[PDB]
Amino acid sequence: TLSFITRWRDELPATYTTLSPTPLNNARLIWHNAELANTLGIPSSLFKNGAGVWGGETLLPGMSPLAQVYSGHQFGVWAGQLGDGRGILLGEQRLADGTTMDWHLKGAGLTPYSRMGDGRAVLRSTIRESLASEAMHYLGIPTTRALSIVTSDSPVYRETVEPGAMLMRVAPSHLRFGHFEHFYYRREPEKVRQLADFAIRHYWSHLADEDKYRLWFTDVVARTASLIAQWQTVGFAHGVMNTDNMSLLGLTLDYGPFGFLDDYEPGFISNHSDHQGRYSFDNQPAVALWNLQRLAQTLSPFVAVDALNEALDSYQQVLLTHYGQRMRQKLGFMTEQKEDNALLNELFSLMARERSDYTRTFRMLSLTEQHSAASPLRDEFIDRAAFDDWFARYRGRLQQDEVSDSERQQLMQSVNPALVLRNWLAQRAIEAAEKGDMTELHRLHEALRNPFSDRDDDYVSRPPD
Ligand SMILES: [Mg+2]
Repeated sequence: TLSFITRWRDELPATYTTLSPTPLNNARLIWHNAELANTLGIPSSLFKNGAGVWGGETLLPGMSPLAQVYSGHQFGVWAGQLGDGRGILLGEQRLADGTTMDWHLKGAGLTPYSRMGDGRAVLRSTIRESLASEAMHYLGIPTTRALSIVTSDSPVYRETVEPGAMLMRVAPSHLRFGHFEHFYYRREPEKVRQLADFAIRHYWSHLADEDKYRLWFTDVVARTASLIAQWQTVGFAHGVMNTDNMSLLGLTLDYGPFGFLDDYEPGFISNHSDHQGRYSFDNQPAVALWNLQRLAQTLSPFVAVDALNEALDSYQQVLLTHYGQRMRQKLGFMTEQKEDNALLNELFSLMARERSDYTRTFRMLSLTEQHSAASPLRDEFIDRAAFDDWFARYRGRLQQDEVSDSERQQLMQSVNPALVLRNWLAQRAIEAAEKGDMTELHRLHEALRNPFSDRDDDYVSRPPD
């Protein structure tokens, strides 16, 4: 029932190494994405009889596993050759609708690109990635998806000793900006052009059959700008916005030291190793443009310097358009005024002063009735005078929309999540998981499928501090 093709292997030779996964000791499934497997046509047969393909212990017919090579700038510095060091592309699944999905197995063992590591993933990494990628998907933000998590008795040495794990990642492509950078700086511009032709052929098929490259790169800019805009509106900090972590398709790619904002803190740094705050939450719009600028440099051998700078200059416009329009929904501004950003900056500066909870503030603000000063937010601000002064002037704008309380409260409640993957919720699932209890991991996953539905439990509370 499952059909795999070898498109990367046969159409981009010398961009990978063929190899097989190396299993772990007594690997067992601890979670799988039943909804996603149904989307992909995977029989529940495959999730029973042992770890199977999800443990790197079997290959399905058509799979030809390989580890891709790439490079990239890490923290603004050319890090040289990187590549698939902790994962293996098992193959590319062809779906009945004609589309293709990568099956990338994190922690499948050593590769030529494993660098100083061991090629292994640990249980906490796999669970945090599965929780965050799924949370992002149900928030509507493009992302890789998690299909399965396998744990084992193989110990891996990091800060502690951790159980080796493996996660099956699904995405339409794992093309990164660093794929292009890798062959540019090796002075192989024809392999840069082959990557572009490959990417347009299979993922921008409507173009490329006369200015195909300008149109394509312009859309890559738009899709990255649109992605960063969505990160900002929900309060997601990636943590490692290196050029090898930037998806060419515009997906949230690689989940490591990420963090959804608990306290509103514009300069929040989620990566403990990000000493200079390069990937701080407020720096993400600027860092993405810099990453797009690295990518355009690799395309210069075959796309005019004129068109590249034009597509690069559209980044600010596409970002602010997407950001402004979504922030307007989060604020309930059913119409548009030149004004609306000043109210938002007011609210943002008060929140940063009080360290208010980002998600809860916007969720409570969605209970707003334009003609009443009453609000559950009055108890959440120490400076109640400041909030009351912002609220009636803010409600002053709402009354200019000429729209029902019922109509505005419905729109806001469909864009302001009641629920985000907070760090402590993941840690609680992790701790239970490490002791053999997966009921918390399954429960949190279930909640993150309905993030716009209000709850009575601690999944919507502020962290315990
Ligand atoms: Mg990475």
